[PDB]
Amino acid sequence: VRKLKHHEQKLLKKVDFLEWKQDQGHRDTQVMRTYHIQNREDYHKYNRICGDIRRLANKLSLLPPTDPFRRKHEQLLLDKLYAMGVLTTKSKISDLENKVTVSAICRRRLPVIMHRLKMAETIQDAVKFIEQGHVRVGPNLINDPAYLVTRNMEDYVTWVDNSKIKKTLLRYRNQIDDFDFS
Amino acid sequence: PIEYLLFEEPTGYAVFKVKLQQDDIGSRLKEVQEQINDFGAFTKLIELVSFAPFKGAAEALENANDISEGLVSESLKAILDLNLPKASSKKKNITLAISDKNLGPSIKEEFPYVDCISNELAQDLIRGVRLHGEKLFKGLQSGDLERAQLGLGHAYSRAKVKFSVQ
Amino acid sequence: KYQSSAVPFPFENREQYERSLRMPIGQEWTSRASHQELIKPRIMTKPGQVIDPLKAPFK
Amino acid sequence: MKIKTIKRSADDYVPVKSTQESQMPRNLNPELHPFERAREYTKALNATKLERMFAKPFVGQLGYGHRDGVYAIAKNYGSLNKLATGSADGVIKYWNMSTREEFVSFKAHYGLVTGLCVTQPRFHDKKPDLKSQNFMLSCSDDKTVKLWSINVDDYSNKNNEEGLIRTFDGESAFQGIDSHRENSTFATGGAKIHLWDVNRLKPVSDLSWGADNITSLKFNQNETDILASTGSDNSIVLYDLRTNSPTQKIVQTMRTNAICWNPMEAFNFVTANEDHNAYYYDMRNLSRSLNVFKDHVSAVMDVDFSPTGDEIVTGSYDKSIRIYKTNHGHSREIYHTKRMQHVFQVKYSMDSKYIISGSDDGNVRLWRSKAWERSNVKTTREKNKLEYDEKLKERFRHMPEIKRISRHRHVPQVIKKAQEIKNIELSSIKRREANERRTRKDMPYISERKKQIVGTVHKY
Amino acid sequence: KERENQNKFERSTYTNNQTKDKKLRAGLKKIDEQYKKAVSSAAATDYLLPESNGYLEPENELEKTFKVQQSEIKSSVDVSTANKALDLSLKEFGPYHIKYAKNGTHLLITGRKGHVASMDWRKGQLRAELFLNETCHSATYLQNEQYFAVAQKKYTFIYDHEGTELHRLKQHIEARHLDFLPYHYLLVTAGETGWLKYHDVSTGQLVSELRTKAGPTMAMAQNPWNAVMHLGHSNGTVSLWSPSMPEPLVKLLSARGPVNSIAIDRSGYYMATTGADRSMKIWDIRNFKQLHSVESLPTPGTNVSISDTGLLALSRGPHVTLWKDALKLSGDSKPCFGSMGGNPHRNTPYMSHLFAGNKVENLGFVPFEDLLGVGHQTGITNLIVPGAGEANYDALELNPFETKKQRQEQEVRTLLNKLPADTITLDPNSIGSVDKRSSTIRLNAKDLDVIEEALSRF
Amino acid sequence: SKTRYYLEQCIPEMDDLVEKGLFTKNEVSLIMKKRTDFEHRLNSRGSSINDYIKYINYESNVNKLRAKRCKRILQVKKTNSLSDWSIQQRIGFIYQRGTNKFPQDLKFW
RNA sequence: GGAAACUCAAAGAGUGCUAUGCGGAGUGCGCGAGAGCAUUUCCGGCAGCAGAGAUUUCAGCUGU
Repeated sequence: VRKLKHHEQKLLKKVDFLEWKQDQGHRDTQVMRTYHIQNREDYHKYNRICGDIRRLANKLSLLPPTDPFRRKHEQLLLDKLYAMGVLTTKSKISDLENKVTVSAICRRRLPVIMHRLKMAETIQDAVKFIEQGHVRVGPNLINDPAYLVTRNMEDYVTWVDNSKIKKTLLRYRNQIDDFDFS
Repeated sequence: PIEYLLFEEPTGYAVFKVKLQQDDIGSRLKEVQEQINDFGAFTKLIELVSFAPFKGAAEALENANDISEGLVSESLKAILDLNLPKASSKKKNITLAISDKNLGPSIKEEFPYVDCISNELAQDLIRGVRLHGEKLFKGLQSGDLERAQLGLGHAYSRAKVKFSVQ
Repeated sequence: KYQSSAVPFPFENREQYERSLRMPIGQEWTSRASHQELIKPRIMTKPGQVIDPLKAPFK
Repeated sequence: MKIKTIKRSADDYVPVKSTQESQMPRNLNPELHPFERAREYTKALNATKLERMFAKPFVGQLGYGHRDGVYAIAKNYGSLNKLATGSADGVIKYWNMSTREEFVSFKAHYGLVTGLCVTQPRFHDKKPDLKSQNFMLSCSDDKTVKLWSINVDDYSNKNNEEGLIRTFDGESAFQGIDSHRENSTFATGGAKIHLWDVNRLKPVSDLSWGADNITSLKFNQNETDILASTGSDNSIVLYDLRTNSPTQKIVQTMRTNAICWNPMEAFNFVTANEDHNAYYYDMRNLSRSLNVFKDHVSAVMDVDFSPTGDEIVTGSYDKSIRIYKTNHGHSREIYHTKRMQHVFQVKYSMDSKYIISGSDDGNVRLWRSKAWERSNVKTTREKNKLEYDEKLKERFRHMPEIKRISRHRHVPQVIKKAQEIKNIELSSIKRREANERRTRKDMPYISERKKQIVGTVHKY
Repeated sequence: KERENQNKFERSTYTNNQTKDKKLRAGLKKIDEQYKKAVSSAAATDYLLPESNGYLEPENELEKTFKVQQSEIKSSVDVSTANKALDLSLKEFGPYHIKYAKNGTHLLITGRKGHVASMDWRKGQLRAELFLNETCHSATYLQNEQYFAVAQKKYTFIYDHEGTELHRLKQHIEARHLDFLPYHYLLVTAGETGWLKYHDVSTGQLVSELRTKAGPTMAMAQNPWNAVMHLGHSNGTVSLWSPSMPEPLVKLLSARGPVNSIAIDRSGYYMATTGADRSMKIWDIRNFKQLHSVESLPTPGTNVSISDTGLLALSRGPHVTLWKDALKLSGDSKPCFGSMGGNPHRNTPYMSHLFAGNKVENLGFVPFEDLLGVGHQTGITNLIVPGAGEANYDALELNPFETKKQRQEQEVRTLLNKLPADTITLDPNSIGSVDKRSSTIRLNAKDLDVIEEALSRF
Repeated sequence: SKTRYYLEQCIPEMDDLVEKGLFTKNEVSLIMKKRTDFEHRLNSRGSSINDYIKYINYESNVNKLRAKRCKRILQVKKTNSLSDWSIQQRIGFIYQRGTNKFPQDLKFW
């Protein structure tokens, strides 16, 4: 705030107006700049889920290694997190503390998988497109960027037809067919 | 105990009173040798009290010759007996701070009521007032010091070397 | 740990101590002239001259 | 109906031109300024923290030090930046303390040098020029006293008679010197105390009580005819040279190392003796040593006053000097360094700012007295601030964390162990004394100041 | 040597209702001699303070002080203050909470829908204008214009000068009322959960997670003289609190029902409170004695605010009613609504102003001007109240002409001289005292049947 | 700021000059206002001899008005208070300050 | 997407800047004096006189 002198810096070391201790290194701010998260509190409504599944994996590891409720529910949770695509392999239950991240549950969002399969070229442009309403997953259009996809629907992420970006890329390749109205 | 000092300039002589004494034991310290580089804390030491310029440039060359040979000239005699207070018998001998031990005994002979100091402390605040220079006078002069010592330098060099005119 | 333990040495009880501490000496709560006359040390030496042992009276 | 509001008017408060300073209009209302006590308390905390982070007291040594170890030091009492210094291989020097090097040095005597002082002599055949050259003198182990010139260069009145203008010869050894600061009469402690002036090569007077040597002595600064000495009878003997006689003696428990008179009070002195405390004695009532400065762990080797007369400095046989206020009796401040050892002669420079400590490992060092202040001229805002929070620390001195901060120093762990085991054995002596006082009929209370006195000639 | 404001300038002491040591005697006589000299020469400054407070008066027997139109005083006052009486009209976002800075220099407006703007209001200067979508109950400045904390829908956020956010507080799990203890650098929050919690905003620490045990906190108010926070709950209890001890220091019972608002005089000496019982109380604080109690004002008082000259401000829903001379201890100074038959022993209010149709959600005076900023549904209005301000501000602490360099230096000076969070005390002069135990006079270790008489001896 | 020191050096003469009935506080605050402005312009930075001259002129004029209201209201030549020597002694103090700060101009000398 | 300013906000560095502390006397001392001591010793009152000085200021007397 003033780049304090030497005696003032010695007389107060623990002052920091910018970065406190309970900011945790501003990781919510850093990863929402990384993944271009529109709204506030989206990090913490992800982090609540991350803490929830490590709480549930803790309680399932606490339950004894023989009963079918524990073994069925742990393979069920592991398959559910694979089906939401949060993981990539059906790995060990140790990856439910090393590998689940708020960065991963962000990485399954719509603009970041859009940039991942090169539909846009940057995630800011992807939020531009799907806020202008150009894309759909399967039949139904997507208007909000908070829709994260499943493992199933990383294949039908395509624009709508009469989306003029679809028209401009088809006319770039001059495969612009116009009987199908786009 | 350094009460006055005499600084000899190209334009004329100056005599400064010493308000506060510099510290004598810590004179080699960083915080004391930086106050002769700060001007606003060097003027807490030294007040200008007289400044007699040389009347002519010929007298400027004459005074430069007399100081270089360590003699006392008459303008210097005038400014010293104007400014320095006459003392009593031997109690409180008044004190100049001059810049050389050869100018010492000559003005001691011209003024037996005056004592001359040229030690490290005297040369210290001498080079302080030489560094700050014309900012001490606040315009109380008729002359610019760099061009004045340019002319005085060529004059003194020429008169020392006997450079011919024809 | 803010109020002191006992009554310190030159005083004798707490009314003496609090009647000492009753007036703040900063330039906020007191004027500038009363500030600069309220605060000056008991000794006050001039910085660069020898201190003679005093020889008074009848010089 | 009359309506007026504030007329802020934006001209008295922001200046009309871009150089002159704006007002700081100011209302001294306690209603305005809310917390007096907490705010200036925290300013006192910040001041004590600031002096504990600015306490950098070591200035520097002077020269490459001596050869064997400084055993005698004498400031000159009429000039600031020079002092004489003699080390017990035999070598005595005259240090200039501005540039921190000697004027000259000499191999003075064969054995140890045991005393030296400075003199403004008066010969009856000379105007003694005490401004172009400067005279010291020294008594030593080889039964000789030597009055010595120094070609000093501080004035420039002149343009040669360097060393040993005359020698005195004694039949026994010598231990101490000081000079009557008028009429060139000085006095020596040897196997017997002799008074002589610089004009004749014989002792003008014997002065001793009986057969006991005189370990040190010191003249007065005012009432210069009176002087004190300390003999290895564990004894203080005062002499008066008007009557030319010793005049009283007290005997204490352990041996008094060194006296120093008061410059201001003129009838109070300080004895430093080998029990680990110095004793601010009166002169007119020598039965109660009216202060005892206690906090040492070994023998206190010398002491002198500040020239301002209210702050004294003891240097002791443990490797640490410390500076006392007069009216407390405990350490204001401790100076020590790893390289100083067995510090023998500590004196106070003549402007009450520096503490010269001559150790036993050879070196003689400079220290500041107020270890947090600095020695440049200060603008009056700095002077007002430093003086302000000095007064503020002084009045909030008894708060129980300002006191722990302003009391915290870092002593070497030898002194730490010795001080704490001294504390546990003093508590033990106090407890066993309390038990005897509970039982026994008359174990009368003796004061701490009256404890160390074992006797006094001339009871009244 | 008279100095009529000596009664304002004295500093009382813990007294008994003479010694023997001569040195102690002369020390004490020098101490209280210089105390009297310092008090006299400190009260010799009222010749040197620049301008007097404003005022008005009827100077007739017909017209009154309260039925004076803002149009009339805006015509009869100077152009600068008549121009400073701004009236912002902001319609689409909600009711606008108003917080000036500690000086008069800036202004923070919060709409309950989404809209917070930190702006200079004297010169028109947008500093930070942000619509954040969730609801914002109240907000305040921190130490300068440089930082302001907004109490959003749940999480309390603090913000930089240009509108960037700096901290989403993980604690302060909701908030309704913020305040800032300025010398302590403590951001204090209270709300729907029964948690008063203090935050040292310099080092970014928490300080106290104080449980209120009294439901939500309906209105909180800072005492500006000993820095205790006065919460007013649903019980009518106005309990006043310090971060050092969890139990509430002093539990006043001011009103009935919930307490709608609390406001502390800047001398720390009076507390005005309004409840939902349609009641307003004036309180002594340093003696804890209910001064006088206006019962049954004709509608629930929504907010009270007291100026820097002891000037009561009561917001009666669509009304703003200002009483002068309402904070004395007499029976005259009870604030009433009518001089019954022209009775000269009432406080008919100093001014009054009825708004159009908009509920005023908070009053708040401007510090060093004679005008109060009232915040209502459709925006903000400054009201020229001619005796509502310290004309002679003290420029050593807070300055309405403060530039950038002295702003940085004044904040870092307060940042070094921040009082610690423990010395929040019920009275501020209990730090240089001695303990209540460890008794006063010090001791210097010197003083620390005839047949039965026949059958004795056995 | 030593301007505060000068400004509250000049308070006791106006204190006695108000408590005896020749000025009122409603105008001694005005002369204190202008004296505050003059002292600030004087011991500010980049000051000038014309600022010293106008301060001397204003203080001489308020001295003459002091004598005028002294002989008008009190009907005496002086009231033997502190003020009568004070106002010209601080005029001389202004002169001393101006000669020390600006020993150049012989007009002010 | 790049560029104008007296657009503003926030930091940093450099250059400056001074940054800057009862009285005339008289009366006896302090080695021609003020650097302190101490005051009824007359005054800092009234008009006039007449010597001056730019109507209002000084120089010596009457009473006061």
